[PDB]
Amino acid sequence: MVNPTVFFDIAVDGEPLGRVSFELFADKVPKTAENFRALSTGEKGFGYKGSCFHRIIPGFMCQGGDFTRHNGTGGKSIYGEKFEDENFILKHTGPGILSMANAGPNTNGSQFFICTAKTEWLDGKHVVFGKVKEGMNIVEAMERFGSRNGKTSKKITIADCGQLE
Amino acid sequence: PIMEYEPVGPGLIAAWLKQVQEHGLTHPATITYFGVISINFTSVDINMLLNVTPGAEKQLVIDKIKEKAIAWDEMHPPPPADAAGPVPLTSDQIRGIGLSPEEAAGPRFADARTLYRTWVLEALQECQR
Repeated sequence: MVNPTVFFDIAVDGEPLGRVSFELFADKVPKTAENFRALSTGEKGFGYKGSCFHRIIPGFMCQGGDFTRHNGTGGKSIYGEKFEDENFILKHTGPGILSMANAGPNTNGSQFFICTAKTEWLDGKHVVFGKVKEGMNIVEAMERFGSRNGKTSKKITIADCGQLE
Repeated sequence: PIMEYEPVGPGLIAAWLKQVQEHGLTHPATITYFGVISINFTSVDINMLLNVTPGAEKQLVIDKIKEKAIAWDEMHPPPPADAAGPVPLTSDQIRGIGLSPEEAAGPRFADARTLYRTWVLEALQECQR
C-alpha cells in the first residue's frame, strides 16, 4: 500500500495563505497515520476543518489540532479521547517533520505539531508520523506569526483539509 | 565521557583540580584545558568538574551560567498548565540536572550538551580578570 497524502488549506485572519500537504508514514506508524488522515477528511463527523494553530513558536514548531477546546487542553482521536504511543521508530530530524503533541506517555489525541527545526530532545517522547511534502514556505509564513510563548499575532486556521489522490 | 558512556576518571579529576589550583579557574590556560577535555563530555560530566572545584571566581562563573540559563528559559518558556506539549528544550536539560549519567550521553541531548559546553566556556571567559 502507498502512504496517504493529506492537505491543509491555511488561512490568516480568514485570508487564504496557502496549502500544506503531508506524507503520512502509514508504513511505519499505521494507527497514528490513520488517525490524522481520518481527522483531516472529517469522515468521522469531527476533525481538523475550521480549527486553529493555537501555539506557534518560531525556531521550534507550529502546533494545532485541538478542535474541541482550541487552546491545547482538548482534542480527541478516532480511537477514543487518548491512544497509546504506537512506536518511536522515526525521529525529529528537522523542519517539516509531523509529530504527535501529547501531555505525557500514551496521551495522543488529535493535537499535532510541525517542526520548523530539528527537535531531537523530543525523540522517544513524541510519535513522529509524517512530513511536509508541499508548502514548507507556507509553514514558514505561519511560523512568523507566532511568538516565544506560542501566542499567535494573527488567527491561523485550517480553512479546509482533506486527502489527496 | 562519550566514546558507550564512561564516567570522568579520577586521573582527569585530579589533573583538572591541579590546573585550577595552580593557575586559577579563569586563567586562559585553564579555559583552554576545559575546552579540550570537555569535547566528549555530557552535561553531567561538565558538572562533575565544576562541582569538585573548591569554593570567589567559582561563584561568579556559576552565576554567569545561571544568568545564561535564565535568559534561555525566558526565550523558551514551557506550555501553560493543562496544555499539551511538546516542551521546548529547557535550561535544566541543557545543564543535565536530573539526567542519569547514561541518559545524558544519549542522542536526545547531543545538541544540548554541545550548547552547555559553550555556555560554560563563555562563563569562564566572561569572568576572566
